[PDB]
This record gives sequence, structure tokens and C-alpha cells, in this order.
Amino acid sequence: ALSLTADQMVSALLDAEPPILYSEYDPTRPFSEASMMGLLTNLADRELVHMINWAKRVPGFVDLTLHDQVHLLECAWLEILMIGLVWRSMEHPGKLLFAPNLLLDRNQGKCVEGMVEIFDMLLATSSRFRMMNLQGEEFVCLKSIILLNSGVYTDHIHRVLDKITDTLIHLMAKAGLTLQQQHQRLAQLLLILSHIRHMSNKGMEHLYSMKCKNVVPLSDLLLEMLDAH
Amino acid sequence: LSLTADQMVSALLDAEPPILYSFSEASMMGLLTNLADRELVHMINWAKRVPGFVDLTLHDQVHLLECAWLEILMIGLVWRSMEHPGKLLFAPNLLLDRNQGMVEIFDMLLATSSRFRMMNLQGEEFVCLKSIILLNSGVYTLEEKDHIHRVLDKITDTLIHLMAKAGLTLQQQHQRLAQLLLILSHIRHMSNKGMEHLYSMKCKNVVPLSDLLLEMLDAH
Amino acid sequence: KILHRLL
Amino acid sequence: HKILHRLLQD
Ligand SMILES: Oc1cccc(CNc2nc(Cl)nc3scc(-c4ccccc4)c23)c1
Ligand SMILES: Oc1cccc(CNc2nc(Cl)nc3scc(-c4ccccc4)c23)c1
Repeated sequence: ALSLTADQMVSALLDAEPPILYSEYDPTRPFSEASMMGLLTNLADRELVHMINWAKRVPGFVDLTLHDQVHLLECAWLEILMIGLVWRSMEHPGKLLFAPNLLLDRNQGKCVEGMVEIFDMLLATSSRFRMMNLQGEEFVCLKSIILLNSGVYTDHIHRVLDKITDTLIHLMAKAGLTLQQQHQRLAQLLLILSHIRHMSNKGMEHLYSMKCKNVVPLSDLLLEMLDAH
Repeated sequence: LSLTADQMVSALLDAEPPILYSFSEASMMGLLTNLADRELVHMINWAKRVPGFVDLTLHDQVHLLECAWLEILMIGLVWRSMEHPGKLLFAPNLLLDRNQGMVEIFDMLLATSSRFRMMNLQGEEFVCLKSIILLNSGVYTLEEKDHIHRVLDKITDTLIHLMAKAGLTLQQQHQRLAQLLLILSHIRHMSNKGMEHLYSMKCKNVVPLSDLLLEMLDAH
Repeated sequence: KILHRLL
Repeated sequence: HKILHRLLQD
């Protein structure tokens, strides 16, 4: 973990990437607020299972106690789903690729009360990534940083986070960025994580309101994840 | 954009707001919200002295302060509570432990204070971090965005300059820079929680909230 | 808004 | 235990 080189760090993270899943989108019927939220909560639920497998393959994560592993995932899961969504929407300006069969524009997000506000932030993050030309190697480092950092303040984790910082710098130097450009781009990337936190908190409040108005039934897992917030 | 790193640091240090002075459940949040209202007035003057901020349009200045104000209050609170392990110094005459607390937020602030203490955060680094929060927190919600990002890069350069001047190796500079910026995600989280708490206070209409604070909620 | 006049 | 606790084991 702390003995991995940067290249080994990147290879392990790339090989751990979860698959892209399909939604239960039924094209025979129009969208309603309930059926659209139903699709997103069903997808998130199936993605969480693959998330767990992925987190076990993030170096340093298996070293933690089960309780600490639970806490980190409880804190970060929606940030992780969202940075994944933004990443795979990068090559679809103006749209969010929730799934290959669920590629939506903001007009479709207006179907769910309170959704377009979060939709617009995700679109803006995707545009930010596109203009910075975020690389897949950088993306997987950022996603692992979220897993380890978001719940951390609530030494080993910090040593692993430092290794990931080293790996980001190594990637940037390998790509030919000057020394000044390296620390500038590191800062620009890490500052986007503050916005991803923000969007996660809005989506968690949105999911809570969907539950509390009986718009869609949440799985037992989703209910416990919500409940930890 | 023409200031040296040392000039950036002295400008931000010069602009630092003063520390202001301030139980029941209603009375204590009366104190906190009364304190926060007085600090906001000073924050506005400080923001105007963050290099580059006055170059922005009035609309953009309003948006950035509307998004960031509680984050900025909160990092200030953490900073002055840093030498008081296990307590929050809301004011010199208002030093609280967690039992007096809200407590979910209280604990998050305390853990941030302990992280600053753990890394021995310096005053010069603190003022850079507070300017980053101001410029970053609403920049995602063309020429004006490039100017904010150019100023943001300048403050990064200034942070790195401070760490180099302190003797850190290149590897240590990059690691500490990342450590500091990741704490800003936790500050965003606590501000989000604190806004929700503030919103519940305005709904319960027991604690008096100033016209100014009521407009800051409205923006969120 | 108040923030407008304050700035 | 939490669903998540069990899933982390399987
Ligand atoms: O990888 C995925 C799979 C599904 C959804 C998402 C992003 N999730 C959202 N995105 C947008 Cl635009 N609007 C909304 S409003 C509520 C949520 C939400 C949905 C589910 C759980 C928690 C919160 C949400 C990413
Ligand atoms: O510089 C200051 C001056 C006063 C308070 C704070 C930090 N503010 C809080 N801290 C804690 Cl532990 N709990 C709570 S619950 C609600 C708030 C809150 C207070 C005011 C406005 C918006 C939200 C809050 C920093």
C-alpha cells in the first residue's frame, strides 16, 4: 500500500474500476416524477454493490476495521456515485449519462421536483473536467481520495492519501507539466472535490425528501445509507 | 496578479478582520447568530481587500459571499479555537466545550481544529485558505471565471512559496498543499450542515435572526 | 439586497 | 448489523 510505486498505484486503481451498469428504463411509458426517481435509486442501489468491491481494492482500505470501512463508505458513497456520473458524462456536453440507456438533458430532470438544481451542478462539474482535460488516471486517484478523505475527520489513512498525492504529481510530470503547473493543477483538481461534497449534500437532502414524501420506495441498503447522514 | 508571494501574504494578513465579543437553548443561538451577524459586516470589508475580488462584478461578488460566508465564519472559528483543544472559541468571552452544545456540527469543527493543530497550520497558510474558500465556493455555480481561476492559481503559488520558505521538500510541499485543500471539503460539509440548522431556526421563529442573515439563507 | 449595499 | 457491514464481508 505505502510500498506501491506510483505506476503500481495507478494500475491497481484502473483494474479496480467498477463496470458501467444499465438502468431499468422502460421506453414504453412516459416518465413521471416517481418513475424517474425509481430509475435513479434502483441504479444507485445496484452500483453500491460494485462500489463495495471497488473500495476493497483501493490500497489501504482493507487494512481498516469493518467499522471504519462502513463509516468511510457511508460518508462518501454519493460523492463517489456523482464523480463517476460526471466522469462518464464528460463526452456528452449538456447531458448526464446516468446509464448507457439513460442519457438525460436538464429538461428531463425538471420532471422531478428539486432535481434540475442538482442536475445543473453536475453538468457544470462535467464541463469543468472537460475543459481541464481530466485523464482517467487522474479520475481514479480523485475517486479514491474521496473514499479515504470524506469520512476521515469524523495516521494510516493520511499516509495513504499522501501516496495518492504523490501519484497525481507523478502523472502530471509524466505528462510534461512544468513544476508550477503541477501544483496548480493539483490544487484545481482538489478544489473540485469541495463542489462534489456540496452536490452530494444536496442530493442526500433530495433523497431524504423523496423518502419522506413516499415518492419512491428505497432499498434497505439505500435506507441505511441515507440514515447514516 | 502582479503581487509577489510575500506581497500577497502581507496584503491578506493586513486585511484580517478583528475578533469580536459576544445559558438556554434560545439564548445560546441568540448569541451565535448575533455574533455571526456582526462578523459578516467585517467579512464584507475583508473580501474587498482579497486581491482580485474587487476586479469582479458586483453580482459576482454577491454570489461568492452568499455561497461562502458560513464556510469563512467556520474556518475562522476553527483557527481561533486551535490553541484550545476540545473547545470552540466563538468569542474570547464565549469559549464552549461540546457538552454545552448542534453537537454534530460542534464535533466536526473540533475535529477540524485538531487537524489544524496536528499539521501546525500557520497564520500565513490560514489567510490563503480563507481566500481560496471565498473564490472557489461559488465559482462553479467565461472571462470572469478565468480571472477567478487565475487568482486561485496565484494563491496556490503563494501557499507553495510559504512551504518552500519553511524548508519543505518538493514532495512535502505537494503533500501538505493537498492536505490543506482536502480540509476544505470538510469545511464545505460543515457549512452545508450549518445552513440546514440555520434554516430550521428561521422556521421555528424563536431565535431572532438579522435581516442580513435572513437574506443569506434565502440565497441558499 | 443588504449585501449589495454593503459591498 | 448494517447491510453494508455484511456486504463488506461477502
Ligand atoms: O451513478 C449515479 C446513479 C444514480 C444517480 C446519480 C446522481 N444522483 C442524482 N443526480 C441528480 Cl441529477 N439528481 C438527483 S436528485 C437525487 C439524486 C440521488 C439519487 C440516488 C441516490 C442519492 C441521491 C440525484 C448517480
Ligand atoms: O464565527 C462564528 C460565529 C457563530 C457561529 C459560527 C459557527 N456556527 C455554528 N457552530 C456550531 Cl458548533 N453549531 C451551529 S448550529 C448553527 C450554527 C450557525 C450559526 C450562525 C450562522 C449559521 C449557522 C452553528 C461561527
